[PDB]
Amino acid sequence: VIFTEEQEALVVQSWNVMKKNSAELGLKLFLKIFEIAPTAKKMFSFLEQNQKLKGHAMSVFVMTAKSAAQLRKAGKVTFGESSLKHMGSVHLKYGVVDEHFEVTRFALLETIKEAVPEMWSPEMKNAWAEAFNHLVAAIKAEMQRLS
Amino acid sequence: IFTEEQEALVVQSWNVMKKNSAELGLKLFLKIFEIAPTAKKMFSLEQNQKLKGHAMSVFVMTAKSAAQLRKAGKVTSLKHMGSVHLKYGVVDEHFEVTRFALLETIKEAVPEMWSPEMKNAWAEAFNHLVAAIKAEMQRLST
Ligand code: HEM
Ligand code: HEM
Repeated sequence: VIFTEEQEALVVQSWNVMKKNSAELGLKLFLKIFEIAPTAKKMFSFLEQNQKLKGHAMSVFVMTAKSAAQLRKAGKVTFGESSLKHMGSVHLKYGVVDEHFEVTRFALLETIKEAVPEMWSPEMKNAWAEAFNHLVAAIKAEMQRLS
Repeated sequence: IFTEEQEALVVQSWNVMKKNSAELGLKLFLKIFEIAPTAKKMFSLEQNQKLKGHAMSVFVMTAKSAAQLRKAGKVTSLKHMGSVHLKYGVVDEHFEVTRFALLETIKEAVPEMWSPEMKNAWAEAFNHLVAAIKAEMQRLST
């Protein structure tokens, strides 16, 4: 797929600003997830500032920004050895459905809009959205590859 | 149990929203399909649609619940509600996304009045209504 250099810079530069507040931005991300769909808590076996709840939210942030660089360099999302199968196996094992990915995307954009209020743009969201969509498509491709 | 103070919060706020109920229905499903676009697959062009009339039902049946929960203590068609939602696979995630979008339409849309008790009033009225729908949804083989 095609991913312009401006879309890459929008994600990289905005993530460079959010790197220091990534911990607090992780808790707020899951606060909106658990506010929109509280049943999402059941998939996580882990009091209110839970470290693996932030560490998972950390991953959603950092892997999405890393995805934007791959979409510009090669045009696809590439995972490493024993990593693509792990992503698919875990999300499949806990029954992550499309609604969970799409609520997380909505909450992610809401956490990127309230973090940097003066960087966001109708072009900024599409950069983070496509980077998040291609990342989910790769996770879902390995989940649907258990034939 | 549903206190009289919680009833007044819903009844009075809905009286203001009665005139804008039509547009408030489209706004409810616009946020639903924005948060979880896969919800469209459960339904069947979509400018003005019967999805607004369906969203009308979500609005009007929730307001009816607040009056019923205060008058009698229960939500009072029920067999049809459970049967339809069961056949299309409406899960808990769908009910709570609709609740979030509903509350965003009751506090952030055109009704500009809000309170820590106002949201909880519509939330409990929506929960007891959904609990009754879900009680009839568990009328499957298990
Ligand atoms: C682009 C989106 C996502 C990415 C990049 C991502 C990434 C990850 C990573 C790195 C792990 C850790 C695996 C391990 O440590 O073995 C994980 C586990 C997990 N993820 Fe995701 N995830 C995403 C979306 C989601 C969504 C939407 C849900 C559901 C709300 C979800 C639920 C889980 C669960 C339940 C686990 C396992 C936690 C545990 O082992 O206790 N993930 N994910
Ligand atoms: C929360 C997520 C919900 C989803 C995803 C959902 C979905 C659906 C779907 C797909 C139908 C079938 C429509 C048709 O085939 O014509 C339906 C029917 C209906 N829904 Fe819901 N529903 C939800 C909640 C509610 C709530 C809270 C109410 C109000 C109490 C409600 C009121 C109705 C009514 C009255 C019908 C009857 C339609 C008919 O008889 O043709 N729904 N719903």
